[PDB]
Amino acid sequence: QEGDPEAGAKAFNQCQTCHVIVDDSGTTIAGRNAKTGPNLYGVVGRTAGTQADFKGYGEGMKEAGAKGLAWDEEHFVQYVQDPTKFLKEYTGDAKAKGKMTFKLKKEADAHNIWAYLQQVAVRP
Ligand code: HEC
Repeated sequence: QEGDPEAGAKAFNQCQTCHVIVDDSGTTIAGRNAKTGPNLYGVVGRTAGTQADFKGYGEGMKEAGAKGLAWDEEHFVQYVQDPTKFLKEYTGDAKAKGKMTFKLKKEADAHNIWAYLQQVAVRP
């Protein structure tokens, strides 16, 4: 949204160590074939913990999705900054833990990356 998608595309390289954005036709829009985390194509508005081919979600992420968490900009920028804290607050369970061990230190980068995803990773 108010973020800068081009700056986001650059900031997304950090995420490629574990993620990929491949569309429904098999085209790689961003990534290096890493499969640690789920495919981010179609994340916008997706219920957390539901990508059909990702078999590595933790129980905290599955729980949050069951609670009704779908990815929007406000939840996405809180989550990428500290995934385990975010999951504990949302879920209401303090023992919750995220499998994503990367924390994005800059808020601006979080908003830019969200604007980049609204440009390339929205599924119809
Ligand atoms: C590996 C060390 C990772 C890096 C680098 C990043 N992510 Fe990640 N991400 C990873 C895993 C293992 C998972 C599963 C989390 C779990 O607890 O189950 C995730 C998940 C996400 C999600 C949720 C998507 C969904 O399907 O619900 C998002 C929105 C996400 N990751 C975004 C993201 C971004 C933008 C990154 C770069 C700043 C990033 N991740 C890095 C592992 C790793």
